[PDB]
Amino acid sequence: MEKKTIVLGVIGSDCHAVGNKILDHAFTNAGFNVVNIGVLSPQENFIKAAIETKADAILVSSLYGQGEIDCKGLRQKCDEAGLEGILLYVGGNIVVGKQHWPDVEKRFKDMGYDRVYAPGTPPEVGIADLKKDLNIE
Amino acid sequence: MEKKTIVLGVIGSDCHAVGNKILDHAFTNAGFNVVNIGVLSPQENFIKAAIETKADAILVSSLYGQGEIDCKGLRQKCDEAGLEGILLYVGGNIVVGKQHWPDVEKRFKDMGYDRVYAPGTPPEVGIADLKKDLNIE
Amino acid sequence: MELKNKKWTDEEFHKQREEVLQQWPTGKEVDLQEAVDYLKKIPAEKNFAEKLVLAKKKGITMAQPRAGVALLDEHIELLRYLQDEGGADFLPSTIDAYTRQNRYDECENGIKESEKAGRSLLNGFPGVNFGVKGCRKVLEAVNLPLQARHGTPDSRLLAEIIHAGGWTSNEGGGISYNVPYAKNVTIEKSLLDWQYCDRLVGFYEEQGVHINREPFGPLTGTLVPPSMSNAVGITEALLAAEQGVKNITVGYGECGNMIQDIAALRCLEEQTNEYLKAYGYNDVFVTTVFHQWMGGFPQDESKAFGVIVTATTIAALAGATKVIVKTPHEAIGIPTKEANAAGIKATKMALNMLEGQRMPMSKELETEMAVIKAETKCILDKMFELGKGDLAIGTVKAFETGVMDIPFGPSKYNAGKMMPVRDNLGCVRYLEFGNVPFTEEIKNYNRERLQERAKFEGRDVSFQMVIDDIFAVGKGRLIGRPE
Amino acid sequence: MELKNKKWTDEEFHKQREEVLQQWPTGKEVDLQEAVDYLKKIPAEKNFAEKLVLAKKKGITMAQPRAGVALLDEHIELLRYLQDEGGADFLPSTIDAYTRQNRYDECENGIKESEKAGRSLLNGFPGVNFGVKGCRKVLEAVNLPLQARHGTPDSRLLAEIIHAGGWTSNEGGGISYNVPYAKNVTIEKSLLDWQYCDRLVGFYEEQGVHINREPFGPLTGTLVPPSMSNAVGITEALLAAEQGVKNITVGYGECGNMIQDIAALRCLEEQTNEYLKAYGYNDVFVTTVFHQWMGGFPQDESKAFGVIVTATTIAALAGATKVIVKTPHEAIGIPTKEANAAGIKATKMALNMLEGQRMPMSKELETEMAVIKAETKCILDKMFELGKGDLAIGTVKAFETGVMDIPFGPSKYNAGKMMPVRDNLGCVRYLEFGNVPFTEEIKNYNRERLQERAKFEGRDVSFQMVIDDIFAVGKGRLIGRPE
Ligand code: B12
Ligand code: B12
Ligand SMILES: C[C@H]1O[C@@H](n2cnc3c(N)ncnc32)[C@H](O)[C@@H]1O
Ligand SMILES: C[C@H]1O[C@@H](n2cnc3c(N)ncnc32)[C@H](O)[C@@H]1O
Ligand SMILES: N[C@@H](CCC(=O)O)C(=O)O
Ligand SMILES: N[C@@H](CCC(=O)O)C(=O)O
Repeated sequence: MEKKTIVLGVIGSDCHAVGNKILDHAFTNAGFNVVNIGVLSPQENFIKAAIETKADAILVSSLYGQGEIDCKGLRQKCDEAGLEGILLYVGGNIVVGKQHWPDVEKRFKDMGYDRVYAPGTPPEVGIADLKKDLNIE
Repeated sequence: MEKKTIVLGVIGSDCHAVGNKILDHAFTNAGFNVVNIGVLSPQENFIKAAIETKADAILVSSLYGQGEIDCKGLRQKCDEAGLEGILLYVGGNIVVGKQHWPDVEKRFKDMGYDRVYAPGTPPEVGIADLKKDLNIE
Repeated sequence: MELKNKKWTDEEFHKQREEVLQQWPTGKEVDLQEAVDYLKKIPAEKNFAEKLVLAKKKGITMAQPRAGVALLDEHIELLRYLQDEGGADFLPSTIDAYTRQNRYDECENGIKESEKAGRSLLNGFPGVNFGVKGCRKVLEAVNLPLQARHGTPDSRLLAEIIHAGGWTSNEGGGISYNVPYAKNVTIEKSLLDWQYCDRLVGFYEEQGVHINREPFGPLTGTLVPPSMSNAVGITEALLAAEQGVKNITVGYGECGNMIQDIAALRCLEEQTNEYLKAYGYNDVFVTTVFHQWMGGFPQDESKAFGVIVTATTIAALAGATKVIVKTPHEAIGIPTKEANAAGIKATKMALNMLEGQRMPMSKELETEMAVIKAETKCILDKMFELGKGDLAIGTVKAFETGVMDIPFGPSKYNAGKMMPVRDNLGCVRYLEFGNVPFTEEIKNYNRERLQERAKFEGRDVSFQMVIDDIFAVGKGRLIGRPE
Repeated sequence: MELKNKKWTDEEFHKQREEVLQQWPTGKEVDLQEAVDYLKKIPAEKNFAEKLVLAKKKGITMAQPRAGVALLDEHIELLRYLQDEGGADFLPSTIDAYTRQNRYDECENGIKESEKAGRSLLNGFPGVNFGVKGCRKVLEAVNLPLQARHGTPDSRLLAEIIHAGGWTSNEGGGISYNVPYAKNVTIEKSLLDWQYCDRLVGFYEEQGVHINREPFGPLTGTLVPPSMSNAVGITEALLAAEQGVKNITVGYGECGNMIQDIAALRCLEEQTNEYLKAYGYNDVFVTTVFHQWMGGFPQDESKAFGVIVTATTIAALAGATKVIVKTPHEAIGIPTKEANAAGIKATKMALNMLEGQRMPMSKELETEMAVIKAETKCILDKMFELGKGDLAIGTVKAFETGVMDIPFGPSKYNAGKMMPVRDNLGCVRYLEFGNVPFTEEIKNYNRERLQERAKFEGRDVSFQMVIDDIFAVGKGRLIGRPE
């Protein structure tokens, strides 16, 4: 696969780190340039990284459940930042508790995320979606 | 009271014996004359023993699940035998599988059972119901 | 026939065969010549005896549920679910209780009622009624070995049909499928009829067809002392081997104390092998089966999982070849396919979380194993003496005299004198000895263990403790503690 | 303030207090005079320290869940359910992560958003925002002891509020509530800030008020070798004792091999008491907590129970004073009260099924304990050497030089060099040693153990095996075997 850049991080006051390490590994292994801003990252850090590195996509991981709060607004800041149409993915354990998944996907897509992923999503799924979305399968 | 007599057994092709030992012991300790015909008992053995001992009640235990088949018709044989009005109790695990209990209760009352008991019934409950029904509380 | 522990001759066996096959019209479906060729064509993955050998080689514990319903298609659907969604290693077919009492008329009626009702009114699969053609349909529809699991004093026709049906294991024995499951059957006659079932496997093995046999270890599943349960299994293994059985799974029902349980299973395996070899049976392949808690379960499904998985952990650490899965519906009724696969999934997950782990030797374990073998040897020694070297006659006489005595058995041939109760660590012990032929030292160790419970609970050991123990697990704990 | 392993004077502590209490307006509700009298009026049944003493005396394992939501009444209703329907022995209150990062502004927004949404949008209970008034309403609504459970590098204000609120235990420590939970907090600062939390308990103890402290054993919950985890807990126990803490629960997270796990908990308890006594803390009451599997769970609820209950069996046989309950919702999200009561009921059933049982000593166990104690001593020895006798300075330098290194810790003060991996029986071992100061003999034993895995799986030990191990339990097994 043709090389592309993504920003990877864990948003808000979330300190979960193992998924981040694995996602970095698997996306790197698939030929992406992974810009990993790591844990406990506010929106602004994702956006800064995207601009500095001219990222093709931003993958927001949220494990701790408060991402329903923390994820609101990123699309707007990205547009204000000059990142119109950038791919925005969100995955992990993105709401507090077991919820009806179609409800959760619509909540985050209405928030401006291109793709919304449920608990236990394999990296390979997001890698396929990202290749397809960047027209590089 | 005045030593009331019960026939106690396990119906049909059912071999479960521990409940029977305990029921015998508990009803005996509550002051009943327990005529225990034991396991693997067809309907006609409940009726013969009730005749010979002039029993006040017949307590049919059914643990193995086929009691729904086995229990049909006892009330009519009892009447045909001259035991009109005898008290007929049934309990244990009287149907195959987990079922909605009010539906099960209804089905056996329809068969002519005066009282119908769910899995896990303590003997003390049957003892209290029987003393009430025999007006010897 | 007279009962002797001697392999039936070919003519003896054939004569009995012609009588047995007439007991229901599906008997006509059994052709031994045809059945041998059918059996030899089953792949090794679907042969129970051959898969046991593999499990022993791999050091893994295999999981097997209980399951059966009245109608053929539904029964297959259910087994396929347990296979596919449950992850079962072996498949049962649990035989209904009318079949077990040889009442095939009632089986037929229940098939009819089940068809009308849209649900099974039988508590199992009527194998005799479904005949060889049905049992073959079952085997053909699944991808795993099949075993008849049941509880039948006279199982001769059932055995002929299921084995011709391609089912490569038969559970039971002349003690264990009599005393827990019957009232009026003599021990002589159930041992004679189980010699048939064993001799039939003997025939098949003489033709190069490998078929497992599994004596039913837990018996009444109600506080059975390990030494009494193991003496029965060892006996049933020896009587099977004499008729030519070559692949035996001896079993044990969990009592709840991990060290007692692991000691029981190891003693069972070791003494069974020791006895077989001592009596000249030198080509018998022995495996073990651990049954999860066979007494009353808690009705709460989460508590039921607590029982299922602690039981599995014990099995795992014991090095059991096989473990029989209980379900969250156990307190209530025959499990739905869903409840069953939950049991299997929980079980297999525990096994996989414990891969290759074994309970290491300890003084505690060593001590307990020595107790159990000595106890067991007392019983077995007495049986051989009473039979004047013949273990089958010795068994008849042992039952007649209370030397072998199974707690709470309905059989009128069981003395019902011996009383078990738990000690202060939850190990099952002998409260009342009846005529079980123990030495004073053995009896005094049981009493000593039990006094520690009296001291701790501040009450004399008694039948009331027994009743408390009978109810304890259903009420949330192992030991029937006061209030 | 300079970091030294020395009890703060009263004056030092009071100055810090006047600063800390200004960090949120609820700090104005903390009055230490009024608080000691409130605390002394709590019945013993609701004092965490006292109840732990009782549990030790009875030789029972007590079960404690995790639990917390944003709104006060909802939070109370949840805990009452866990008490009443679940049967919990201790109650938590799990603090939300905004609180943990001292973002009370975000807590407040989250409280409003939760009110509006009809459900919690916070992953815990914001105790700083609810203040002493709210924390006390929690305590008064329950009948069990309360403990703050969280992961807060700067917990000083939180601690003042929950203790004045009548909560008689605080989890945490300067290492364990930093390295798994923060990226930019220096080890020196969190050690200092946890000195405060310990010092506050010391004050209370000087007044006759008993309050439990619990170092967080599992750290990142991801293949932490027992010796690294135990060095951290022993250290936090010593640093707490210096500030006057008298009731300490040291903790361990399940790795999954039963013998390794029981060895780890016993070494932790034994070396904690040994170290306390060698450094002159002779009045410290020490207990143990075993955490059920803190890694990724399987999503299937029946498999989840397999993990929950196997883990409990290990805790039970280890003689853990406390076991922390996981739920069938673990893989998905914060459990509903029903999923939580399910986990507690399954756990308590298992414990009750194992009443009084303990893993007996064996060669295998003694060997593993010897390995664990030795590894742990190597690390502690080096820490004291680096701090020239001062374990707090030595901790800072240990982290700077990678002598202490926690797997996958997000802290940038963590070396990230040491790499753990499982051996062929599932024991967690050292794959890459980084700067951990082991002798060649100790390294050799880890290598020997791992080679057995390489031989069995047909592949060299590697970081791919590490990844396989990280996923194994969620995919149904303990060891990440090829496939
Ligand atoms: C022990 C056990 C056995 C032992 C029995 C040994 C023996 N001979 O007694 C063994 C292992 C042999 C066994 C065998 C089988 N078992 Co069984 N067994 C049990 C088990 C685990 C506990 C039973 C027990 O003894 N409890 C303790 C005693 C004290 O209580 P109890 O029997 O429940 O009786 C009490 C109450 O029910 C009540 N009570 C009972 N009768 C009455 C009547 C009245 C009027 C009143 C007031 C109260 C009342 O008071 C009693 C005393 O306190 C239960 C499951 C469970 N409960 O967890 C299954 C269970 C009863 N078995 C069951 C079945 C299917 C079988 C078999 C029939 C299998 C089969 N397909 O053939 C065979 C028996 C063959 C036959 N011919 O009947 C099923 C029944 C299923 C259903 N109804 O849907 C159960 C529920 C298990 C299950 N979930 O599938 N079993
Ligand atoms: C290990 C663990 C921890 C460790 C973490 C150590 C560390 N620093 O990394 C410790 C014990 C410290 C911990 C702490 C807490 N934890 Co935690 N933790 C877990 C646990 C058990 C496994 C996580 C893990 O590492 N999995 C392994 C990795 C490889 O997988 P992963 O993280 O899921 O990531 C993969 C997938 O999700 C996916 N993926 C993830 N993001 C994305 C993004 C995209 C775009 C794509 C395509 C895919 C993708 O691929 C990843 C890589 O394989 C989970 C439960 C579970 N899953 O069983 C809870 C869990 C995540 N924790 C949880 C919470 C609540 C907490 C805390 C926030 C508690 C609190 N109330 O404050 C704290 C952290 C404090 C904070 N400030 O955030 C909750 C979240 C609840 C919810 N969402 O409803 C969980 C789900 C547990 C639960 N059921 O309650 N925890
Ligand atoms: C003897 C044990 O066998 C199990 N058992 C009995 N009959 C069935 C059936 N049809 N399906 C599943 N399990 C069954 C029960 O769990 C019981 O207690
Ligand atoms: C660190 C562990 O604590 C548990 N945990 C985290 N926050 C909560 C909460 N508010 N409620 C219940 N359990 C929780 C999860 O099970 C997690 O993995
Ligand atoms: N012997 C049978 C008993 C179960 C039953 O009665 O169906 C078994 O172990 O499965
Ligand atoms: N240290 C915490 C971790 C759970 C959490 O993050 O709240 C505990 O043991 O409960």
